[PDB]
Amino acid sequence: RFRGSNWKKSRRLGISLSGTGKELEKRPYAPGQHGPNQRKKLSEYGLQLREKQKLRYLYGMTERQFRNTFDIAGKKFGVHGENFMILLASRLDAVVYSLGLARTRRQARQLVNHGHILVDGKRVDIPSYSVKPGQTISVREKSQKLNIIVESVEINNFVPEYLNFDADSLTGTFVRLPERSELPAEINEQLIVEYYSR
Amino acid sequence: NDRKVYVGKVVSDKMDKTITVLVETYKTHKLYGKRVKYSKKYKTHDENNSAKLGDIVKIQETRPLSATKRFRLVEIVEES
Amino acid sequence: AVKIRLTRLGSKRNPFYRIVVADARSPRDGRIIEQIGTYNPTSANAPEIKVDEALALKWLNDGAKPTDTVHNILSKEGIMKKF
Amino acid sequence: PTINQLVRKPRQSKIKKSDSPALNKGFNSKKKKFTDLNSPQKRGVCTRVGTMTPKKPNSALRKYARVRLSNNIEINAYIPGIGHNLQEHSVVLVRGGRVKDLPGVRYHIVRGALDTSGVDGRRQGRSLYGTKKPKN
Amino acid sequence: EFEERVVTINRVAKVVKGGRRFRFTALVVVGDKNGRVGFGTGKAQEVPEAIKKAVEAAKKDLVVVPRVEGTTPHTITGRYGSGSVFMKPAAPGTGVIAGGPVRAVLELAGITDILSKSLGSNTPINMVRATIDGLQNLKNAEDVAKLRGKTVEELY
Amino acid sequence: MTDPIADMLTRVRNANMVRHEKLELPASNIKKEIAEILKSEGFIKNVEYVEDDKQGVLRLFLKYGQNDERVITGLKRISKPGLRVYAKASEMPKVLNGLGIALVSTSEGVITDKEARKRNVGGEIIAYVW
RNA sequence: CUGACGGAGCAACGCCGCGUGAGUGAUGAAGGUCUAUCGUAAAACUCUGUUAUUAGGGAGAACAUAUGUCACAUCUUGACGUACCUAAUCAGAAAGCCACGGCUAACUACGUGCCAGCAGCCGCGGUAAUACGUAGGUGGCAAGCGUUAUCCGGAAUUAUUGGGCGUAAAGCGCGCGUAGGCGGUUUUUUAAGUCUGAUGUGAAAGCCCACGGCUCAACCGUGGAGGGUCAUUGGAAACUGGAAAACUUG
RNA sequence: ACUUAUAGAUGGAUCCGCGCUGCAUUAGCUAGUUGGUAAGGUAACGGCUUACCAAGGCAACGAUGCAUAGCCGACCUGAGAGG
Repeated sequence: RFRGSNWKKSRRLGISLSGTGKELEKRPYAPGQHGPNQRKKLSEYGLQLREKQKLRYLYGMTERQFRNTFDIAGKKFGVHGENFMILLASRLDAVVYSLGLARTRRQARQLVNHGHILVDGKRVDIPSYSVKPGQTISVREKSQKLNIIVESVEINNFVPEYLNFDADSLTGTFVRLPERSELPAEINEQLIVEYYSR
Repeated sequence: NDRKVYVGKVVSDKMDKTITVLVETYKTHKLYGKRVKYSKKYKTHDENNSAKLGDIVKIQETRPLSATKRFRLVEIVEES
Repeated sequence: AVKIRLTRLGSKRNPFYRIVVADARSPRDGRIIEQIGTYNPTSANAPEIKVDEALALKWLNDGAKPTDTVHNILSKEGIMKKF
Repeated sequence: PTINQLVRKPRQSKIKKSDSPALNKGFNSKKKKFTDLNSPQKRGVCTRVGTMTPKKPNSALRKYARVRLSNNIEINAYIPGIGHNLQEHSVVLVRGGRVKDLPGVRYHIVRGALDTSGVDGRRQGRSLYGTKKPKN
Repeated sequence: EFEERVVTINRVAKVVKGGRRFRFTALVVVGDKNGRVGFGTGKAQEVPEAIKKAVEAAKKDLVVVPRVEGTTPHTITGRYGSGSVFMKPAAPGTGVIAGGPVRAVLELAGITDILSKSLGSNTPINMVRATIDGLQNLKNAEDVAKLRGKTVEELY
Repeated sequence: MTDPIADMLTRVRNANMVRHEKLELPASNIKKEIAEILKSEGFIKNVEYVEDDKQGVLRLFLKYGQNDERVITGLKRISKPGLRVYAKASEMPKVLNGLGIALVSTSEGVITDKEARKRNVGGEIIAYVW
């Protein structure tokens, strides 16, 4: 999840990119050790490492654990660049991450601590799953939902396609893996999964 | 599963049928690909007949019935 | 001398096995020429008993008999007692 | 670039020799002849301390180590860092190869490595010339 | 507009009867994202507007990629001295592979979809030439058959 | 003179370097095949056959097109006595993604690079003429 | 009888199953490189069982002359036989990260006046080490920090695909010149071979693929890809191939 | 529940083949080099010891010497040849 402290990360990443943020109670320009000075210029590797500044805080898309489905379906369909950005957010921790039941970024992964256990499957109090065609994070085994997860049944509506909250479970999992639109705005494709293969 | 018609030519011979026939084939190496032709020697035998000074023949792979020699066949082309 | 054998690559989570005709003086693992398939004696994985022992049941008059407590699998069948 | 004489007569590769030839080796006494090992880990037991003065490119002052490896031959080292281990006669973990700017020496010391710990004047390094239990 | 990315920024001086005079050697890439890029010999001692100094005189020498649909119809490993590049067709979403400022004459052409590598050289004074010749040996889908003398559909 | 066509092959491109044609060349029974099956595509001014015995004489007369530019931009043989490379008629390669042509002898008469792909016939497939 | 095969201190050796803080929070202080920075630092409130007080813990599975007459069987299978352990659940912290600028991805400086000294090819302190001694961390991270050295595509520094000739690091003392690599034109007698192929279609666990058992990962499986001229030698003479000559001016 | 005319079989294999690396600071070739000819015998032909005689058998092509001396489903791995 966090691994430190975050909210200075307005000028580190872009933002967590799927909320409102904790950006500007102050001067949010200077990223580090530049307060009386100019901006940060451009490169590709400065660009690339900016990309992954907005990958490893955006989600818990930790290195040496996430590129893997990119190379795994590098035998499956399409130049895997946008496949990746829809291969890092096509999980039940993402079909339920935009579902709006969290208030910490960790609470779409911790939607199931004692929240959504058995999505047609076995009780799994985890962040992630294997979100195949029609794969949810659905109702609890001996419970249904909690007062830290069901306290946000539709805390923000219009949550994306394949997150069509049929509530009191607080998740929606309409069809399949998700079309990567309804996710970070200023992100690219050949600067998500065409920076990694080298 | 039968026995081939191995063939060849002759080079020399010694007392009372120390006979032979030449062996060769078309093939190449696995590395630098040239059609260089190649050979190795054999061991057939007769009473004294299949021998030097022209014995273009056939040979066999059977029971030798022999010392370390191996062949019983002579199926010819011609003589000199 | 002939006995039953099995294959090994990577899984279980339910007592599994296989059908083959290996040597007598050897362990459970053995080499198989005419692969007939495998066997699932876990009473849960019914979709894994695709054994087509066509050369393993031909030892009836060649040299074979239920041994090593393996007659239970042959108990359901009855392609023996031809003599 | 003609292939007839290429199976008649072949070619070579490049010509290179690997790094630290008198290293990655453990000298026999029972059978008297060395082992070609490329071992990960090894020891160092000391014969002198050693120091030569004439340094142009740096043009400051710092010494090194003269530590002998097995059974009668010259083996030489250097201590790259700001830490002076005014010591000898140790039993260590070798570091293999040479650091920049010392010819002929290819043998070194890991931080800690069973003999001492290191130059304890370091606390920010947390990973250089002796640095254990350092608040991150 | 040309995405006016600095190519290369090089120093020479001329030794004189006094204190030698420096300069900064540069140009700019002039990229329509359609296949051509030219250059301006902005021979001067200024770094940032040598970019502009090439936007001035670039259009004297730009040559066409005879584009095929996001691709090139035939395969090339040419060079006009040393710097060479390999180019092929490819599926229109492929992943993009390139070297230097020929990320500005492969990523700025009517292809984008290649397996393109720079065979051998990959320098600020060879990538251009390498790709320049790669593109000078091309042809459209209806014109080989005429210097040939037929219609093109007479090859398959 | 052991290959009766050898240099003569690229003499197309090493004669039409600046689009030129003053080069008369000698014959074969495949110098009744080298220059006779690309006139199938309007490539030569005239080679109808060799009209002599002893593998004689022939005007090369290399047609040049409407863009003025090298009808034969470049050309190599990759099939010469001393370089015998024999492949099948299936993966006969892609001659510049099919931009070029081949004219060559086969194991069932005489074909082109328009036949190997749709007849499975051929032996020492030769060159890439463009 | 196992000492064949088994029952395991487990080495954080493999890497994973995931667990050690939460709803967090107005910018929030007594401020640690800088002199607003990581400070949405903090507190003190609450949330998950999953570590921990107990508990019953029986996951698999079918064994056997006389039982009556090689298909085969009962009055005959719990050391680890207690796992899935939801379980109320307090708050039972996830060591510490490197260089610390720019490339290998890094942030600034007092110490430092060349005294110690920085340094993966490039590369740094002599009075502002945007390197060092040390100090609050941004790029990667949380069972992980610097190092240990082996071939891989990368190394196109093998050249089977991907090798220079005057010149890097490279051409004949040449009259001479065995073996043979190569070795005129056209028809060629060949009917071997390539064209490629009827066939044999003889198995594979898995193959150019995918999938199903499994708390997903340790541990098993359908095999349509015929098992790679394997059990038959081929028809195309366009030819390296049992090889008859003719052409001549070379 | 004994011993035999007989069997399907077990490791193998009597053996055939391509499997079967390097050292040119090792070519005038081993006397058995060429192969026929033995009383013999191993479930097994036969210079395998012996049975009889002539070597140029070789021949500048690796005779021969000769240095690590397992192979083969495995693993990192190439685009592919496979290496």
